[PDB]
Amino acid sequence: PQITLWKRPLVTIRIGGQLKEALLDTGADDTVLEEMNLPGKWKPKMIGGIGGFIKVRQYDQIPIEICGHKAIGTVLVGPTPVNIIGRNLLTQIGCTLNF
Amino acid sequence: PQITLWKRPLVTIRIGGQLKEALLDTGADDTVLEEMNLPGKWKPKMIGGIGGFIKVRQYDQIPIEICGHKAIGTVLVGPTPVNIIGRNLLTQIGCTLNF
Ligand SMILES: CCC(CC)CN(C[C@@H](O)[C@H](Cc1ccccc1)NC(=O)O[C@H]1CO[C@H]2OCC[C@H]21)S(=O)(=O)c1ccc(N)cc1
Repeated sequence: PQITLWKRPLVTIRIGGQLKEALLDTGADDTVLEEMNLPGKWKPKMIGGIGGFIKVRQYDQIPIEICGHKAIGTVLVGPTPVNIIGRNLLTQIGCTLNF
Repeated sequence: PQITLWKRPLVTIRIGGQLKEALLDTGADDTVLEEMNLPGKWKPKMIGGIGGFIKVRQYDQIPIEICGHKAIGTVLVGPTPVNIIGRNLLTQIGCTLNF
């Protein structure tokens, strides 16, 4: 599909039994999801943006479905105000910028 | 162009005769540039990112050429970690997401 940018590029994602709305975010290196108690091993990380840093948990090889497209990879989890699909998964679903 | 996302979508912009590198950021509502001088009136504003809120200077109707495409719109100047082109100007240059 083609998503214009007149509004925030929010799409439906699924991670296990949770459907969520998330931004398709070319400015994010890695996917960051709102706090959720995912199973499995993780490592602490701090990620930085406007306003400073937040602490997140890095989970690897997590399957996520994004608008019906399958992805699997690193998912950061922490107190972000918005769910963010970053470049690590945008490439897996075939997403490009075009102008 | 078509821009894939295996690397950061950094592009050269021209603003006030100056060449800068900026990140095409679909998860940003607004265009935010690192500290720089711009002419004319500005308004104090605050904006929030992943790590909290910052103070910025809001300049309206500023021309920026983004990868050869002309925009004229609002530019916020302040302590962003990197220069970002947000949706306010991505829409003007006809940028969409495609997958
Ligand atoms: C270092 C480059 C940017 C910050 C500049 C990185 N951000 C993604 C960005 O798209 C963010 C994503 C974002 C969206 C909404 C809330 C927080 C973050 N947007 C953002 O800060 O936009 C601000 C400018 O316009 C405004 O509209 C949205 C917030 C304002 S981020 O959220 O801080 C971020 C950093 C690291 C990872 N892995 C994932 C995300």
